[PDB]
Amino acid sequence: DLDALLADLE
Amino acid sequence: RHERDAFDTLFDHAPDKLNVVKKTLITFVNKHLNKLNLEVTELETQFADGVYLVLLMGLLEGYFVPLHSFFLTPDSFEQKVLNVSFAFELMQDGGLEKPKPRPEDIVNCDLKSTLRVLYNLFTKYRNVE
Repeated sequence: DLDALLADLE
Repeated sequence: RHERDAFDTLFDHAPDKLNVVKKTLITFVNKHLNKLNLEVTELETQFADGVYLVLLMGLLEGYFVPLHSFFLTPDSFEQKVLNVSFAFELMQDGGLEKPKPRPEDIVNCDLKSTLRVLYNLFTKYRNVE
């Protein structure tokens, strides 16, 4: 879930 | 069979974000804490006591939860693994279901496991104050 962790931490 | 999960990419592709990711979990807790107006800095060792945990439950509902009102004060490891197995107990009831790692893996000041569970929370509180 890497891409997601950052897609939300933006 | 090395079961691939979250730590996989996090450690195998982001040893740096893993660090900042813990800091984002420090923020969600800084919320339950910012209520009493305070500031957390070690999400990892924050479960190495389960103290800041029962505090979340209260600063969330908005009530006076002394640091020594829940289980006794953690003195050794087993006593810490307990304070976390306990938070896991009122949580399994209040939801959270079965955490992935183990009450130890959390108190273990380790990040890997502790992060899989903290994610679980950020998920349920991200929308709920």
